[PDB]
Order: sequence, then C-alpha cells, then structure tokens
Amino acid sequence: MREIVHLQAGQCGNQIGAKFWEVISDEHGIDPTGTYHGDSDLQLERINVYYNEATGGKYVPRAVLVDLEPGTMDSVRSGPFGQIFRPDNFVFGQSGAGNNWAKGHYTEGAELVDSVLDVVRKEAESCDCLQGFQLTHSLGGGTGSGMGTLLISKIREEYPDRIMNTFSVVPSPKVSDTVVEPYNATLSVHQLVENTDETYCIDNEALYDICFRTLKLTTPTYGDLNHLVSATMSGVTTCLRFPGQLNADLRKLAVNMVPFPRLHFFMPGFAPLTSRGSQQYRALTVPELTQQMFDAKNMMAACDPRHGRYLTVAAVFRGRMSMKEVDEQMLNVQNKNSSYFVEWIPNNVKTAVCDIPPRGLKMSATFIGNSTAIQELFKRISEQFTAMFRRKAFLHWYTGEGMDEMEFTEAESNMNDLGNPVVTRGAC
Amino acid sequence: MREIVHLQAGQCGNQIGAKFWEVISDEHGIDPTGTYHGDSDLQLERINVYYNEATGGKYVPRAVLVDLEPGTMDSVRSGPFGQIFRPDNFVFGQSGAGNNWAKGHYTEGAELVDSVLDVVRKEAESCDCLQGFQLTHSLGGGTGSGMGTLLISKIREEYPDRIMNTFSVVPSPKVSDTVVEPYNATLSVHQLVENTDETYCIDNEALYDICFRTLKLTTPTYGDLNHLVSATMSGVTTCLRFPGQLNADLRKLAVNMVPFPRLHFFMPGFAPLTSRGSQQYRALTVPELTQQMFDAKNMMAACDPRHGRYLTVAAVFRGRMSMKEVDEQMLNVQNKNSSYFVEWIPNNVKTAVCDIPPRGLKMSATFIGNSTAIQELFKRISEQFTAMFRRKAFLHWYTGEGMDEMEFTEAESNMNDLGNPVVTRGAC
Amino acid sequence: GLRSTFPSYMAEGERLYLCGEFAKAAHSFSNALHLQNGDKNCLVARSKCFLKMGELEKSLADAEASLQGDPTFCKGILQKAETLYTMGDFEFALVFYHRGYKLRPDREFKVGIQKAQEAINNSVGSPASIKLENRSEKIVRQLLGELYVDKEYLEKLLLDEDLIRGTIKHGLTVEDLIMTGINYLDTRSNFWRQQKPIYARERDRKLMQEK
Amino acid sequence: QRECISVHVGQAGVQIGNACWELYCLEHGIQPDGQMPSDDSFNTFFSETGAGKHVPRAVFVDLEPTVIDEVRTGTYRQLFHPEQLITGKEDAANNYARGHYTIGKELIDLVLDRIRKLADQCTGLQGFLIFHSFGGGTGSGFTSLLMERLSVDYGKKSKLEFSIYPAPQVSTAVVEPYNSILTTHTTLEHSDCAFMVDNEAIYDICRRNLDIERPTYTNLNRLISQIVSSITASLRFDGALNVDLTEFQTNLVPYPRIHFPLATYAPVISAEKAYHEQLSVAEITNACFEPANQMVKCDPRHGKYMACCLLYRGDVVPKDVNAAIAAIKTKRSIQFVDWCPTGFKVGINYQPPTVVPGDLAKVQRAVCMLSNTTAIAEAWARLDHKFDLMYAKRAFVHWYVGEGMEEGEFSEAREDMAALEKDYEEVGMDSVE
Amino acid sequence: ILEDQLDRVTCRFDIQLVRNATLREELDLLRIERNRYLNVDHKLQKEIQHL
Amino acid sequence: LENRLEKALMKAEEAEHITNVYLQLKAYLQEESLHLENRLDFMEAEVVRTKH
Amino acid sequence: KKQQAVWRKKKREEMEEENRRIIEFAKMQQQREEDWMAKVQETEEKRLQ
Ligand SMILES: Nc1nc2c(ncn2[C@@H]2O[C@H](COP(=O)(O)OP(=O)(O)OP(=O)(O)O)[C@@H](O)[C@H]2O)c(=O)[nH]1
Ligand SMILES: Nc1nc2c(ncn2[C@@H]2O[C@H](COP(=O)(O)OP(=O)(O)O)[C@@H](O)[C@H]2O)c(=O)[nH]1
Ligand SMILES: Nc1nc2c(ncn2[C@@H]2O[C@H](COP(=O)(O)OP(=O)(O)O)[C@@H](O)[C@H]2O)c(=O)[nH]1
Repeated sequence: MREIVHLQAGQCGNQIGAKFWEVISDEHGIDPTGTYHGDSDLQLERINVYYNEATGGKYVPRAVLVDLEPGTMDSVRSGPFGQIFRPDNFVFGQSGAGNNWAKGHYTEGAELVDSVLDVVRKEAESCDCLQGFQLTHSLGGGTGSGMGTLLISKIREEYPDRIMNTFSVVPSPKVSDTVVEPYNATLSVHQLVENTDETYCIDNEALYDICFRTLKLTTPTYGDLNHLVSATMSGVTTCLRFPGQLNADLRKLAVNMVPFPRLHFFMPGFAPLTSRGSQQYRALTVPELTQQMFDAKNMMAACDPRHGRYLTVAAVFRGRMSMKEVDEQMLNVQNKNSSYFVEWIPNNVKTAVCDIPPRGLKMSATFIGNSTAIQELFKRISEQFTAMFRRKAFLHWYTGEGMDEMEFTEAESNMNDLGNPVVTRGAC
Repeated sequence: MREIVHLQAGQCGNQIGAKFWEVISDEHGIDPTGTYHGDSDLQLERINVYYNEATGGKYVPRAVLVDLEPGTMDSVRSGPFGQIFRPDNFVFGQSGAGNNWAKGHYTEGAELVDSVLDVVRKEAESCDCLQGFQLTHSLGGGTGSGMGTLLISKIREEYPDRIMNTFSVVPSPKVSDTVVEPYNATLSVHQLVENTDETYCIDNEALYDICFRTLKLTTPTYGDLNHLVSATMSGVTTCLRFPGQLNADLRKLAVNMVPFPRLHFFMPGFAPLTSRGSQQYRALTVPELTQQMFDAKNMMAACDPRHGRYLTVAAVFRGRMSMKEVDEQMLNVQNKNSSYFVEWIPNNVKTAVCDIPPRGLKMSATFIGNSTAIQELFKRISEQFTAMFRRKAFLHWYTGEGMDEMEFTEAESNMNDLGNPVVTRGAC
Repeated sequence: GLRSTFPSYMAEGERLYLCGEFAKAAHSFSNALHLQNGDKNCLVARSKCFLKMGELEKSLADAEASLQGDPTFCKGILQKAETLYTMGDFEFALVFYHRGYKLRPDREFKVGIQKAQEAINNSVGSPASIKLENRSEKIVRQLLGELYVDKEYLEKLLLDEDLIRGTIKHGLTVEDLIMTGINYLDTRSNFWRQQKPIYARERDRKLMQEK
Repeated sequence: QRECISVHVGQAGVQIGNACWELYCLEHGIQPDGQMPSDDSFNTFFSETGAGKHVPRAVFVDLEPTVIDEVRTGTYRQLFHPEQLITGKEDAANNYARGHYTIGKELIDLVLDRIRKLADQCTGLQGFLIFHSFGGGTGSGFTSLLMERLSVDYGKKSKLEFSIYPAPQVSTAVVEPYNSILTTHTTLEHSDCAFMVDNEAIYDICRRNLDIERPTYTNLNRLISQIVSSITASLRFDGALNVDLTEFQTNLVPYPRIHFPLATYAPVISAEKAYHEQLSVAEITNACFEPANQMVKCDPRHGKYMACCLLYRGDVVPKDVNAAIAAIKTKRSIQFVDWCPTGFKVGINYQPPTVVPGDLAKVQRAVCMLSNTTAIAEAWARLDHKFDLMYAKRAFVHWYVGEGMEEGEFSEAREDMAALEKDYEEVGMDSVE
Repeated sequence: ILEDQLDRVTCRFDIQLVRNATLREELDLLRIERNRYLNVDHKLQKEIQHL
Repeated sequence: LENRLEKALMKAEEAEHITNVYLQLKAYLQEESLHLENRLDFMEAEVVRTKH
Repeated sequence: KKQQAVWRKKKREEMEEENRRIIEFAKMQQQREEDWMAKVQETEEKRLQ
C-alpha cells in the first residue's frame, strides 16, 4: 500500500501543483465539492494515494501549501477546485520573502517551517507505509528556493528512506523573472544535491517552444503552461494508482535512473501532444508516439540532447496497446541514435506500461530522461553567478540577512563539482 | 434506579449549570415547557437521574439554584430554558456577597444556608438510592466560593456516604476578574480538599485556547465556554443514564482515579471538537479521537501536562465503536507517552463506552485525568496568595467580617501541604 | 583499485548515515579519504559516524584531522565540541563551543554552550560537596535510566555458553556483538556519571525533602 | 497421490500464472469458481473440499500488491484460497538486495508457512514448479530467499523452475544484468532444472508462426504455460511412456551444475494456417530442432546438444517417434556430444493439447523439446560482458549496496558465473584420448 | 516549538522502549526453544559417546 | 526546554543502538531455528545406525 | 451468502436512519436558536425606536 504527500512551495509551486490537483481530480472523478462522480470501479481502487478518506465520501487531498505571502493562498482558494483541501493545510505567514534565499532560509521562513513540518507530519502519520514526498517549487527567486531547501533538508532528516520527487522550475537562458536568479538557483541546487532523489527541471523557454511550435496555441497563458507541467507531474505516478503490466514506482525509477547518487537531475516530457487542428491528420500509434517523444522539441527543459549523451531514460507509457511495438521502437531508437547513448550503461531504456489511458486521449507516455545536457544549464547559471559574484552585487541583502561570502563560495564550488562529473561521463 | 442532586452556586455556577440543563434536556428530550416529546425508549428509561416529576409530563430538574443577589435567578428564569425549574428551588437572598469569602462563609450567606439545606433535604429525601451531589461554582470570587464551600461542608456532614462532584472554574494565569481571587481560591480549596471526592478544575484561558484554534471561532461567548463545560459535564455522567458495555458510574470513576484521599483534583477534556469549516473534512474515528484527547490542547484546565507525569487517565466514550480499536488505541497512547505516566501504577487507563452518543454527533469521548500537572496551578495560586498576604493587603474586609490571621496561615499551610505530594509522586 | 568518484562516495556515505548503517557509512567515507586525503568535510562526516557508533577516540582524532588545516572551520569545531562533550571533558567542549559561537552565531553552537554549562553547573554549582583531604546494583539502576532491563538482558546473554559460541558474519561472533553492545552501555553509564554525579543525585532530594 | 506445489514469485510469475492456472483449469472442467460440472486428473495440482470447490495449489507471492490485487478481483477471484495470494507493502524496486535482504524477510516467514501447509496436505510432493524472472527484483531477490529456504526443509524433493532470461538486444530494466548474475549465483547451488526462457525469442515466434502482428505479454505467457502443461501431463493424464519429475532430471542434467535446459513447443501454428499443414510426428519433431523455434535467443547451430527429453503429448503412435528421432540423428547439423551416444528421452501422454480460448490452434498431436544445449553459454557470456561494463565504473551500485548487500557479493557472483562458463566449455570439449 | 519537539523525542523514546521490550520477548522465546534443542542435543551426544 | 530536549535526544540516540544489537541477535536465532530439526534428525539417524 | 447479504443491508439501513436523526436535530437546534435571536433582535429594535 502506497501513498505520496504533496508539498507546494512558493507561488509557482502553489499554482503548478494546484493545476496538478485539478488534473488528477479530473482523472479520479473528484468534483470541486470533494465527493465522487465517476464511471469505473478501478477509479476508487487506489484513490487514497493522493486523497485521504473523510466522512460521507468527501475525499480530501493530502497536500500542504506554503508561502510567506498570504495572497497566493487566497488565489488558490478563489480558484475553481479551491474548496477541496483541508483548511489547516494552508499554512501561511504575515511576512514578505522579497525573493531572498536568505529570507526564505535564515529568517521568518525558518520560523514557519516549524509549523509546515507539523502539518506534513500529521499527514504522514495518518498513513500505512510512506513512499515519497512531492515538492513543487521554482529554483529562481525566494520562498520556493528559500523555504524550499529548508523543507527539503528537514524532511530528509526526519524521514531518511523516502523518495522526495521535487519538481523545480529552472531559470531560462533568454529571459528571466527575479533579478537574483543565479544566486537563488545555484545556492538552492547546492542543497538539492545531497538531499533529494528525483529533481525534475522544467524550463519556461522550452515550455513556450512546445506551446508555440507544437501545440500551435495563439495566446498561451500560465493555466496551459502549468497544465503541461502538471500532466507530466501526473504521468510518473500512474502505475501506483492504476493496474497494468510492468509497474513502476518512485524507487523503481530512482534506482533505475540514478547511476551515481548526485546525478539525479532529469528532463521530463509528456508526448502524445498535438495541435487542435493537427489531430485530424496526426496518426496515433506507438512508433509515432516514440518519434514525437524522443525528438528534442518535446523536452520540458531548455537543454538539447545533441550537445551531450543520455545516461538512462524512462518512458512511462499509459494506455491499451501492444508492446512489441514499444520494444521494437526502443531498440530502434537505441540503434539509430547510438552515439548519443552511453556505452558503459548498455540497454538503458525503460518501458513502464500503465493500462488506464488519460481522459480524452487513447495513448500517452511521459518521457523522463537523464542527459548530460544539464551541463549547459548548470554552466550557464554558474557563469551568471560568477558574473554577479565577482563584483559583489545584489549581495548586501544576503550578508545583512545573515550570511557570509564563504557559504556562497562553497555553493559555487559544490556546483562546479556537479559540473565536473557530467562532463567526465560525457568523455568516459 | 439512581439519582444525582444538582447545586448551582454563584453567577458562574448558575449560568454554567443553566447551560448544563439545556444540554442534557436536549439529550433527554424535554421541551422548554417541561413535557416529554421523545422518540426513544432508552431516553425515558432512566430520565429519573436528573429530573424529578410532576403531573402532565412536567419533568422538573432536581437542581436547586442559589446565589446571594436576586438578579441571576431572574436572568436564568428569563433564559430559554427558564420555565423548567421548580419555582421555590430558586433560593435567593436580598443582599450582595461582594466577592467576599467571609461574607458567604461566616456572614450573610450563612443565614441562607439553612434554607438551602432544607430544600436540598427536600430534593434528596424523594429518592430511592442516591449517588451524591454535583455542585457548580467559581473557585475565585464570592457566592460560589463563599456560600459554596460552606454548602459543601454541610451536605458532606449530613450525607456522609455520597460522592460529591464539584465543577469549579479556576482563576487563570494570565488575567483575573476579582483582585481577591488568590484569597478565594486558596480559602475555597482549603475546604474542597477534605470534603469532596471529585473536583474538576476548568480554566478559562485553556477554554479560550481550545475555542480559538481548535474550534476556529472568532467571537466566542460565555455561552460557548459553558457549552464546552456542559459537554464534558454531561459526558462524565453517561453510564448512569444510557446503556452500553463496560459501564462506569461516579463511584467507579472515584475508585479508579483517586488513589489517595487528598489527590482528587482532576483535569477534564472533551474532544470531538471540529470547526465549522473543517467538520466536513474530518475523518471521525477513535484513533483521531484519542489523538485529540491526549494532545496537550483539549484539557480545559490551563496546566501543561508535559510538565507533570500523569497519575491516572479515564475516557468515557459515547456512541457505537469497537472496543478492540478503542482498547488498542488506549494501549498505544499509554505506550506513546510512557515517561508521562507513573511507573509505580501499571495499566493506569480506565475506559468506558456507552451506546448513545450526545445527540447531534456520532462518536464522542470525555477525558478525565488525575495528573501531577496541577502542581503548577496550585503553586501559582500559592505565590499570588503569598505576595498578597505578606503585605496584609485586601485583608481587613475578612478580619472585620470575622476572621483572623490563623485561618489564612492554615489555608496556605494546607495549600502547600497538598503541593508537596503532587511533586513527591512525580519522582517515585 | 578505487573505482568511482569522490562526490559519489560522499553522497553514498551521507545516504547510509541517514539510513543508519554507520559501519558502511564509515567504510564509504574511508574510501573517500583514500580518493582524497585530508578533505575536511569527509573527516567531519567520518567523525560523526564514529561518534554515533561509539568509537570516541577516533571520532576525536578525525575532529582534529578536520581542524588542523583551518582552525576556523565551523563544522569541524562543532564536531570536536560534540565529541569532547560526550567523552566527558565538558570544559573543553564549552571552550570549543564558545569558539564556534564567536566565529558564527549558530543555534547548534549555542545549544552546545548550554549543554556544557548545565553539565558543569550540575557537578559544581557553588556550595557543592564539602570534599575530604584523604588521598553497584542501585548505582547503575539510577545511572542507566529505564535501560537497566536491557543491561541485565545483555548479561543474561553473557551467562550462556551456546550464546558465547557463534558464527555471525565472517568473524563477528555474537559474543563480540554482545561485547560491543554492553561496552556502549558501560561508556554511556560512565558518561551519565560525569553528566549528573551521584552526589548531585542526592543533592536533588536534599534540595527536596527539607523544602 | 502425485501433486506438485506451484509457486509464482513476482509480476512475471503472477502474470504467466494467471495463464498457467487458466490453462490447468480448462484442462479439466473446473469452471472459474471451483465447481467441476461432471477424475484423479485433479490431485496433481488441485485439492478438493467437500463442496465442489476444487482449490488450486499456488502461493502467488509478490513484495508489492497491484499485480496480485488483479487476480483477487478478477474472473478467478475465487479459486485461489484468499490466503494463498500473499501480497506485501512496497515493491523490490529492481534491487536483488531489496528482495533478498531488506523488504523481503518481513514476508519470507509467511511465504514458507503456506508452502508448509500446502506440503503437509499432499500425499506425494513430487516437486515444486517455481516461476521467477531472472532479470528483476522480487523474481531474483525473493526467489533466492525462497528457493534457498526450501532446501533447508523439503530438500530431497526436487524444485523445477521457469524464468525469462534477460533478453539479448531488448531488455527493459537498466539494472537487469546485475540482478541476473547474482541470481544465477544462488540458484545454481539449489535448483534442479531451470528451463530458462527469453522474451525476444517468444516475441519473434509469435510473429512468424502465429500471425500475431503485435504480440503482447498475455500471448507470450500463453505459450510459456502450455510448456509447463506438457512437463505436467504424465503426473496427471495417462499415456504409454510416462515421465515423472525425477525422470526429467536424471535424464537431462548431466553433471551437478549444467542444469539450465531450453525448451520449445512444436505445433505452434496459427489456427488459420494449420489447414494447410499435416502437423505429424515428423514435422513437429523436425520443427522442434529448428534454429528459429528455440525459445531462447541462442544458436543451437553453434553448440553441441548434450541431451534432450522430447515429451510428446497427445495422440502419437509410439513407432513414428522412433522414426523421427532416427531421421534427426543422421541430419549432420544437429551435433550431439562424444560422451552421450544415446539420443533423447521419448515420452507419450495421450491427451490432445487444450485450447484456452485464445490463439494457438488445436492439433491431435504435440511435443515439448526440453534440451540441454551447450550454446546457452552464448547468452550467459552476453549478460556477463554486460555485468562487466557495469561493475566497471561502479554504475547503479550505490542503490544495491545501501539495501543490505556488500560490494563483495556482486564480485563473488562474477567469479561463480565465470566458472559456469568454464564448465559448459569443458563439457563441450571431446575425449579422443 | 521547543515543547512540541521535546514531546516528540519523549514519544520516540517510548515507542522505542516498548518495541525493544517486544524484541526481548521474541528473543526469550527463541532462547528457550533453542535451549530445549540443546538439552536434546546433549542427551543424544551422551548416548553416541557411550555407544 | 533546550537542555531537556538534548538530554532526551541523546537518550533516544542510545536506544537505537540497543535496537540494532537486538535485531542482529534475532537474525542469528532465526537462522539457527531453520537448521535445528534437520541436524537433530540426522543425529537420531546416527543413533540408529550405531545401534545396528 | 443470502442471509449475510440481508444482514449487511439491514446494518446499512440503520446507519442511514441514524444519519437522518442527527441531521434533523441539527435543524431543530438551529430553529430554536434563531427564534431566540429573533426575539432578542425585536426587543432591541423596539427599544431603539
Ligand atoms: N510473461 C510475462 N513476462 C513478464 C511480465 N512482466 C515482466 N516480465 C518479464 O520480467 C522482466 C521484468 O519484470 P520482473 O523481473 O518480473 O519484475 P518483478 O519480478 O515483478 O520485480 P518487481 O517489479 O520489483 O516487483 C521483463 O524483462 C519481462 O521480460 C509479464 O507480465 N508476463
Ligand atoms: N509553469 C508555471 N510556472 C510559473 C507560474 N507562475 C510562475 N512561474 C515561474 O515561477 C518563477 C518565479 O517564481 P517566484 O517569484 O520565485 O515564486 P515565489 O516562490 O513565491 O517567490 C518564474 O520564473 C516563473 O517562470 C505558473 O503559473 N506556471
Ligand atoms: N464557563 C463559564 N464561566 C463563567 C461564566 N460566567 C462567569 N464565569 C467565570 O466566573 C468567574 C467570576 O465569577 P464570580 O465573580 O465568582 O461570580 P460571583 O460568584 O457571583 O461573584 C470569571 O472568572 C468567569 O470566568 C459562564 O457563563 N460560563
């Protein structure tokens, strides 16, 4: 018996995981009121992986919501599926992060983790045998990085045998959204190193790339953007909710795709995707799904695989289909793109075939790849960090909020020591 | 066939017992007019535990309400359940006590004590066999402490084989309502020690703590506070009135929770407490009932139970539940905090379920606890008395009303003389 | 030879330290030192592992082996203060906790300062024992706490010869396992004797009864 | 009188078994519920409670639920006694250790408990038909634990087994090689005959002889099951030349180690095709030695068939088999060994193959060629070279080491596995001297 | 928060103590069964020695 | 409160090593409970062979 | 099997009856307190007039 507790940090993680809750509420038949209106018996069959029981059949999600600014809480309340969660899960504070990692970690946020952890703890003790936590956050800016890393570290000290799937919005190369992106990103991924097991990076530039070129949307808004990342957030945990052959769990994927305990940064993609007008012409089969998948335009992060080498890759398929098609396509992809795969790991693809398709589609499959293309993202934001840091700029409001030059140099040194193995394994 | 005679002393006692009569009149099916519009036979089966009789279904409570000023009687008469009491049971006096213990124990209260004893004898002699007397008062202030403890002494002398429950509200740590609450509490407990068998201390600050962030109320009234006290007060006397397996009455609770004759001050708690916004989200079962029971929140006296190792715990459950789950959760909490229970008393847990829940819920549980955490409250009242008394302040209105220094010195001596064993038995 | 990389061994050792396999965590950190001699963080983690398992002399030696290169290294100062504290030199734990607090105002350094302050105040205070010039069952019952039944269950395992002869692991015969356990009990009881001495234990009852 | 405790350990088994048991039931009449709308063709694998409830004899175990849950809430909901489907809590997450060290002990006591009960209530425990997945978690982890803790009790009693050897070019678990090596390090010194099968092979077979243009697991399992049915016919239905479990072992495991035979069904002909072929004793026996019907991706046309055990099920005149055998012993290619002149082990059990409502057509004939080829070494070397590139830069090892196992094990395993290579090699060399 | 964390560590110690006591019970059962095994072993060794 | 917290923390610290020695002793005992009765039965087999 | 099914159906029916009971009391308590609030409010209004 399996369960995952969902934790959301910052306005970014709050909105993204909120959209996740509408996505899996629609998948599991839960209305906004919290009761059940569905069709299949196989839909209550593992409802209490994300939805704790309550009296009268009013299923309640096992999520906690955290932010220093008590307005994203009201936005989540005023959203469509807002009145679904517990009201004591909405831990807030009367303060302002100001997009400071120091003010998310060494001030008021550190006084508020004392309460958010207790709420997490009640949700975790009201369980049978826990598997994972699922934190939604953004590495750029505060709160999601600031509180994010302290919640990361304290929950790992509490429960040391649980997978913590943390899904992080990384800063983009062309554009940027909170001036202190390099400091927060490097100084947060430093804590993401020795703590988590599955960190999935999602980049807004590749997000608009797949929204524009693939979906052919006219005016794509954050609702649709968080819908895409919430679909790839619901795609991974489907074999632990619905039956089917070749089931795959969080440790299944982590032990499969973490060759060394620090190279646990992955690249997601949900890929039965097509445009409202293309469907009529698009053909939907396993080979077409594989070809539309493994292409470097369905990647959720702005890191091209052509500048590196995959180590391991998983595809968690969903839907009724054959599997000689998927076996032949996986081996055909390995044989066709052979220079881009590592040689020290042979036969490095995963098929994980859930039977139940998503609603409105016939087949889907979530791509999760562990490339050496994360080297470009890491090296880019390391260069930006050094460019700010050599002049000691935008820094006095971390030194005055309680920090020193040495911890920043440790973070940059450890992240350069993240950048070394990803090129030693690309050079064998 | 069993009865319990009811006494209300003081403004607080009158209000709190009026709400008690409202709650158990709702439980027993008696309308405002006194007639029995019932719908269960178990309801009328043992209605003769709190209600004497008349002609025409006019079941009249066996309560005799006293006060020293004739306005609270008018208020209780003007209340919603005002036309239920027998009208000459309103034993009033055309004076005012003035929050003076001497003016209730050795002065104008004493010329009404004779009429009160007359009417108490009138109510008690119309019985086949009695358990005893339950009396509601404020530990500080006059009337309920002035006439109160004298009334305790007279009925305890004239009926020497009866359990005498006393529901007392205690002066709070943060605030106070009369200056001489340290005098009144000390002088009242000095008589409460060697008279009563079961004194239940309920603190208003703990009531506010419960009502603010467990019930999530914003404008709490004294009606809600006495509603909580009436809930625990109706919960304790549940097996004398309603059926069930493993019944427990007043004497059974007394022998199971009073190990030593002076160690009879308890700490009550009632906890199916759901806020209005989160009652739909609750998951009502006996594990969460036991968790909210033993969490250091729902005890209505403001003593931290973690600063004193427990002596004895009883829980009287109301409703239909498995005693397997009940009995294993009470083992689980006994082993959850094991250094908070005395090791020289093994298995210091009393459980008692009855079939009928308080009507309007499904499961309920009243917690009564003999702890060593009452040392902080008694020590605090002792400190306030010593600070007041070393300078001989607010004392001439006791000396001129008929006392000496000897009575106050013996009152503080008895305060400390019960403060010694409640620390002695916390360390074997 | 050495087969994988230093940060991989460090993350491995941290994961095994979190899971509680302290011997394997210590072996992984030793392999990490064989990769790179003298990494201060790796010495600190290896000292923490031996501190947890109970080999205090090498936990100390790893603490100075972390601290000789940079005497201002806060994690190593904290580790050395912790290990000196649990060895019994509360005075040296106190001075190293003060050094760490002065270098960086951290909660753990502060906490260690009140630890050593309470430890010294309990034994000395001010009136204390009167001293003399000059030159078991109940004692260990109140030193070990509620662990006394575990203690005498361990010697009930000592007093059986078939329990002496064992074949656990390659050579880790269960007699040695019982020795490692009961030796941890003896060191912890000796530490409780230094933490609260028996004379402080009746000083509790003497500040009591007469009050 | 003559029973055989079945045991399915892991998704692989549970799934192939849903088929195995489906087939065993339709081989008698037991309607998916227990009743047998009207003889001894039941005690071999099914018990009988005065109630018509013909109860099965499996332990369908799996560290994780899901896989088993389906069986519990499926058309065969009943059959399996509601305690012969031992589930668990979490999954072995592909970690030999997880299921042979950590989250495996918790369930090991129960798994053997029901095997004990099963044993006690069985006149003659001929053998245990175990079913695991060499490449994977539970199928390797729990299997080691189980298979091993079966010799500590029912030792003499044989223990056959079916397993899906990590395929050559396909494979799905990136940590598959690791699991396999450690598991052939334990079984080797425990099992009695591991009829290792392989996915790639069956997959292809389904496309060239059954006209399935997209085979899935069901299909594959279906064949695997009919092979087990074949090995279990003499111990049930009657015939002319029967063969107990002890016989398939004292006639197919030359030395006390080379006990990993390969099998293949013969009349594997799609229904809408047989209408053109005479599927006779010859055809089937010949097609049984074909280089492209073997159920493991190995080239028998590159080894030396040490010993075979042709088990003909169905209506087979016992004078045409001798004919086929002869017309095969002259055909050069099929090269035998210089230390086993006698050919194979003829065996007939009158009882036409059953037709589980599916694909494989019916034929008044059939034969399951269980053979001990010396070529299997080729598939062993493959996974050994695979373990090599992996146990080189300590790849996916931190996961297996922080689960309870010691790096030493993966190493010790490699040694044993390499010795297995040496053996097959020596057994293949000649002896003109 | 200090009082919450203190109650935590107390309750963790209490669950630890009671499950340790359960371990002592299981160990005592195994010890007594294997002591009976020792008695039978010592007897059988005595007759094999004498014979 | 801080002193009590750290006091109880190191008490709980000791308690898990007590758990870690009890589990390994239980592992040894449950390993011997499997090779108990078979070696016993071989011992009476030795007895009856010695009788003959 | 038939008798066990009938027994569990009866238990579900009595559970539904108890639910209806507690809801109708919640309604009656609400009605009584709102009548009390009404009389208090009309007293206040005519006194301010
Ligand atoms: N016939 C058949 N073979 C399967 C099936 N599922 C998996 N396999 C084979 O098993 C391999 C991986 O699955 P397993 O080894 O069985 O995984 P497992 O034993 O259940 O271990 P866990 O996944 O941790 O529970 C694949 O390479 C497949 O070849 C199935 O449903 N039917
Ligand atoms: N997918 C998605 N990303 C978002 C959304 N809103 C914000 N983001 C990302 O969140 C990042 C900034 O978040 P931040 O200001 O740190 O939030 P905070 O944690 O509350 O401080 C930006 O880079 C955005 O790309 C959304 O609705 N959907
Ligand atoms: N629970 C409850 N407590 C009350 C109520 N009314 C008064 N009290 C308490 O009674 C205490 C003071 O009452 P007191 O002065 O003794 O009234 P007196 O006896 O007439 O003088 C205060 O501290 C209040 O907390 C009530 O309606 N409910």
